[PDB]
Amino acid sequence: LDAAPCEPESLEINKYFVVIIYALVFLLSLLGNSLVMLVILYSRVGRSVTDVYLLNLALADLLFALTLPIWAASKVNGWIFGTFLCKVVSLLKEVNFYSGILLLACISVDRYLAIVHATRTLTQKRYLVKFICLSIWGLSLLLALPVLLFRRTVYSSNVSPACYEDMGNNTANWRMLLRILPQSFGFIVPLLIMLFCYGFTLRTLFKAHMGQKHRAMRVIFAVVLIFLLCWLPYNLVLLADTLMRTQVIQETCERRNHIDRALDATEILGILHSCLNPLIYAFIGQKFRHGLLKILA
Amino acid sequence: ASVATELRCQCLQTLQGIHPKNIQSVNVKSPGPHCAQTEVIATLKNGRKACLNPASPIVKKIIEKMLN
Amino acid sequence: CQCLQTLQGIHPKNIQSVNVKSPGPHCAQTEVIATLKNGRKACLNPASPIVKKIIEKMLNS
Repeated sequence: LDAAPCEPESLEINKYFVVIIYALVFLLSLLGNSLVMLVILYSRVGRSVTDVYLLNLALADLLFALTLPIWAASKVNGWIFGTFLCKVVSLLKEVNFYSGILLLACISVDRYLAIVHATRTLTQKRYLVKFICLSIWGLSLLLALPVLLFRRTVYSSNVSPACYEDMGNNTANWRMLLRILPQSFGFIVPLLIMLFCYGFTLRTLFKAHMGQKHRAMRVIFAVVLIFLLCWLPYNLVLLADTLMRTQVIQETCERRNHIDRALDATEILGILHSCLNPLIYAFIGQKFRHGLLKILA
Repeated sequence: ASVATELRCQCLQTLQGIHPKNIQSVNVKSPGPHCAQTEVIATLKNGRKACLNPASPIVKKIIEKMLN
Repeated sequence: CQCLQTLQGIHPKNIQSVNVKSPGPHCAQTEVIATLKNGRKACLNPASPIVKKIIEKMLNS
C-alpha cells in the first residue's frame, strides 16, 4: 500500500507569531498613512500633481491595512466569520491591492514625463491626475469582481474553514486561470511600466549637471528595489504553485509542504508595502518633512 | 487544527483494490472546490489510510459490500 | 453510535462528502455520515436505496 494520503503538516509556532507581526504592521500603517493624509489636506496651497497621487496612495494603503485585523485573526483558527464577510473583506483587500500597485505605476509615469520630457509639451499631459486616479480606482474594482462572485467559506475535514473560491466542479483549474489577473495586471504590467519609466529617467539624471542628481538616483533605486523585494518573492512562489498543479514540476508530499510555508511567509513580506509607502514616497521629500513640523506647532 | 491558504487533493497515487476484511471505513468525496477528481480514502483496521481508485470496478463493489 | 436517528432525505447537490464507518468496537451498527457544504453533519440510513444511489452517483463522475 505505497499510496497513502498526503497529510498536511502544521506547526502552532508559526501561526501565533504571525498575529503579532500582522498587528505591528497594522499600527504603523494606520499612523503613517494618517500623517500623510493630515499633512496634505491641512493646507490646500501648492497642491501639486504629486500631492494627488500620494493622497490616493495613502487612502489605498489605509483601507488595505484596515482589513488586516480580520485577516490576521483568520490565520489563527480559520475563517469563523461567515460567508458574507469572506466576500466583503476579500473585495476591500483586493481592490486596494490592485489600486495600490497601479498608483505606483502612475506615479512613475508622472516622474518620467516630469524629468525626461521637462522641456517638451508632452509633460502637460500630467495635469489629468484627477481623472487618471479615477480610472485606476475604477479599473481596480473591475479586476476584483471574480473575488466577489466566486468566494465562500469552504468547510473541510483535514483543515479548518477557509475563505476559498467555489467556481464549480472544475474549480481547481479555473482558479489557476483567475491567478493570471494578479500576475499580469498586478506584477508584470506594473513592473514593466516602472522599469521603463525609471530606466530612462536615470539616463537623463545620469547626464544632467545638477547637484541633487545624486540623491534623486538613490531614491529611485530604493523605490524599485522595495517593490521587487515585497512582491517578487510572492509571485515566484505563486508561479511555482501553478506549475506544480499542472504537473510541469513533479508533485510530492514534501514539495506541497514547502510551498505552503513559503506562501504564508511571503504574504507577510508583501503586506509591508502598506507601511514603507509613506516613508519611501512621501516622507523622503523636503515639502512633507517641513510641512509636518509646521502643522505640529 | 491546521490553517491552509491553499486547498489541495488529499490523494496522489491510487490502488486498484484492497482486501475488504481489513477495511474499517471509507470516505468518498465528490469533486469540489478543493479537488478536480473524486477521492476514495480507506481507513484500515490498523490506523493506516490508503487511497482507492474511484474508477476501479472493485472499489465500487467494496463500498456496496459495506453498506449491506 | 454517532448516528442515532438517521434522516430520511437530504438534497443530493448539497452533500460534499459521505463517510461510511463499518461495524467496530465503538458501534455495533453500520453508520453513514454525510457532510453538507455548509459544514453541518447529517446521518443517512444505510439501508435506504436512495442513499446507495448518492454514493454510486458520486463515484461514477
